[PDB]
Amino acid sequence: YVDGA
Amino acid sequence: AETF
Amino acid sequence: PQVTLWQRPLVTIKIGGQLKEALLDTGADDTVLEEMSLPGRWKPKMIGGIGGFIKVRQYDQILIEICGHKAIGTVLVGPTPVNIIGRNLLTQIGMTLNF
Amino acid sequence: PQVTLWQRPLVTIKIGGQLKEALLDTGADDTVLEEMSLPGRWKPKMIGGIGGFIKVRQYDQILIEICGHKAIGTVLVGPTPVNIIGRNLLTQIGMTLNF
Repeated sequence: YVDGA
Repeated sequence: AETF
Repeated sequence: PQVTLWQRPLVTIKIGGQLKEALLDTGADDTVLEEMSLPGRWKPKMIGGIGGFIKVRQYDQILIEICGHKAIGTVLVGPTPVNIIGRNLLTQIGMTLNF
Repeated sequence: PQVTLWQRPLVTIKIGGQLKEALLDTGADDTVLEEMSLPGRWKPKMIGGIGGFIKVRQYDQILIEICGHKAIGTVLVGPTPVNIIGRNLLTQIGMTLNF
């Protein structure tokens, strides 16, 4: 899980 | 384990 | 059946009698859900990722339906930003990654 | 080629003239690599994960070969525990999930 935020 |  | 990755691979899951949305995550060894009510006993555990680590509750033999397919497995519950379905359950619904 | 998930979906990548192994991660919006030498300029950024946030360098128009399939896109470089290939690149090589 990688969240571009 | 690992949640990458 | 099949899903492309132009958008986040979100699916609907039913677990502990509740409906939730979760991300299919081939990069996750394990399944981890945001805080929720899940019957039964559990055992402490810690998992890692980008940013650090979080403490979670480990529930075994938990029934979950993923986009219609049933699976029984371990489910972690704790302070994750989003519900993640990991490989431990992905293999049960015959989720394959093809390219 | 089809790929099951009974094991971590690791693939070989070539980037910046170097060979590395990376995890195909459908739960990742973005591609993030461990510290490495890459040409060109970059711009600071912070990405989130299950354990919190990490600071990273953002590079655009970076060429990468994933299992023989070429792709160009943004690549982040920073303190990630492992090299992750995210959807921004997964769509370029036609990856899909099947269940």
